Amino acid sequence: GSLTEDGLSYKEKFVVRSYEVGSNKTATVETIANLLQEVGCNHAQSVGFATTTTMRKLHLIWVTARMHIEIYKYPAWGDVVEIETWCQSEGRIGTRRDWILKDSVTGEVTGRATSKWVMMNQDTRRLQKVSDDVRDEYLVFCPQEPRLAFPEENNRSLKKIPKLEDPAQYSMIGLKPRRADLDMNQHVNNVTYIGWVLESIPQEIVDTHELQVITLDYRRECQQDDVVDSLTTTTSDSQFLHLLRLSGDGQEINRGTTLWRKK
Amino acid sequence: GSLTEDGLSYKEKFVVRSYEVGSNKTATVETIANLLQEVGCNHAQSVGFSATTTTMRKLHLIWVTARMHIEIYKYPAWGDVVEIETWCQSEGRIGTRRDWILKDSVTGEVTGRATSKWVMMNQDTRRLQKVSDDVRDEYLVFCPQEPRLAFPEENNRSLKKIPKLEDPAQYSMIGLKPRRADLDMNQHVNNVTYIGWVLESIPQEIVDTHELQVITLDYRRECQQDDVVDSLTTTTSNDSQFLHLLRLSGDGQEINRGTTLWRKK
Ligand SMILES: O=C(Nc1ccccc1)Nc1cccnc1
Ligand SMILES: O=C(Nc1ccccc1)Nc1cccnc1
Repeated sequence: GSLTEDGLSYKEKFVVRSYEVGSNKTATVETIANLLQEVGCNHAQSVGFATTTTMRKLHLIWVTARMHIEIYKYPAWGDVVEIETWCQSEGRIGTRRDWILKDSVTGEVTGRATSKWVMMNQDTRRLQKVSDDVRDEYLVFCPQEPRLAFPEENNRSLKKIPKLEDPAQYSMIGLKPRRADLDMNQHVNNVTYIGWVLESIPQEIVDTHELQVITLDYRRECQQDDVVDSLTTTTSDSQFLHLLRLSGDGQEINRGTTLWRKK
Repeated sequence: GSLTEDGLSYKEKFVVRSYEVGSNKTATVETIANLLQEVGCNHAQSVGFSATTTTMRKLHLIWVTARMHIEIYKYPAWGDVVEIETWCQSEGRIGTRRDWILKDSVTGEVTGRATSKWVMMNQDTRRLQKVSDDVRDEYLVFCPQEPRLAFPEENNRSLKKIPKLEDPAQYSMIGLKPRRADLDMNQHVNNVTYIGWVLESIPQEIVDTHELQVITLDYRRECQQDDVVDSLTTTTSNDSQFLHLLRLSGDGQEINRGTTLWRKK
């Protein structure tokens, strides 16, 4: 990987692996999400970072509040996928990380993603506004003019998500993370939540349709010893409403929507 | 990746990813196992497989793992480049063996090694069988003729019998189920997922104070995507050794058995 000529974005090529593909011999949305997370970490490494000289002195961390991914063509096993990522301040609210996925051979855009990040004290777990020091050190690595992966005014990534009303049409109960689901800080990987949302989608849908759009809100983090229940109801192409909650008290951890197109 | 000058082995370099590392900022044994499986697939692709031969496809025969043995000396850190070399070898009518050598791309030193035993099986009836002459000749043109062993030692750890864990287990992890990310392109549970399930019942205090050095895993039965697994562990022993057992949550049907050797950090 490498930063572009202007230093305001980062590019990396990936060869799709045999264990990264699904039943259609193409990469899964979780493999795609892992790659967006990989190019995001390599972009932060190349510019001297989530950890900053001001966030580290205050014990502040960036936490995902929302993820939106739109895939037009999933790369096949052995294909090369080029990803371009960049950051942007959004005033005091937080930061946004956007991605463009391209087919390395044709140059065609095959996907796009956007994510919203909020500040939080790592010890207290309390949300915060972005102060003037972290904002100043971020604007040196970000384009000053707005650069949006989803430019459309009032697009799908900015739409509110309702709460699934019981009873759910479909469900997957007793979902638990294992060590491969944790990251280097022993926290559940944000990609694992995507897979848990999708566990309650019927296999008949997965076999006849392809995932086109997914929007995921992150409300609470699941601890390594927590148990999750994934719920799904058809709202309609096929559209679904999703809800992740703790198996016991019913505490909400995530909510989302998925759009699927017939193969 | 590319086949070596002689065409009897395959080499591929891998940059270790941020999501592939554990609490020690180094690659997990499951990430390592996924990479051995990746270079194994790219070796089969480069020599003309789809990893079945023409005779195997005509008879509905597939290769199934019977045993996996991995020994790691140094786990590659996040961002490091790891070079892996793999090769196959016939073992008469018993089956085939795939061996690997892991090296640090910068220094050239060997940081790990692995060996695996594969048996022939009819994909439809699930019945195991001996390797026929025609199959043996088809892959011998891609294998070294002189023996080349990743674990050369006459009495080595990869050829030792594994006993069955006697109840009650010292530690346990119950209700382990595969999700879609645990299945492969044929909708079968990925053989690496079994390694993670074995390790789920190892205490977290062992994982935090020790490092996994050796793991031997026998594969007895395949877990279906709708099956539920129970992982069991008992300490058999500075180093720590464990006995492992994977079985179906209900009837107790055995799917895997193994051993792990851990050394103090
Ligand atoms: O992109 C990230 N997470 C993610 C991506 C896709 C889906 C779910 C989660 N993480 C990240 C970390 C450090 C810097 N930039 C990004
Ligand atoms: O070696 C393989 N699997 C594996 C590796 C390490 C641990 C567990 C499983 N797969 C494979 C498939 C086709 C050709 N060569 C190798």
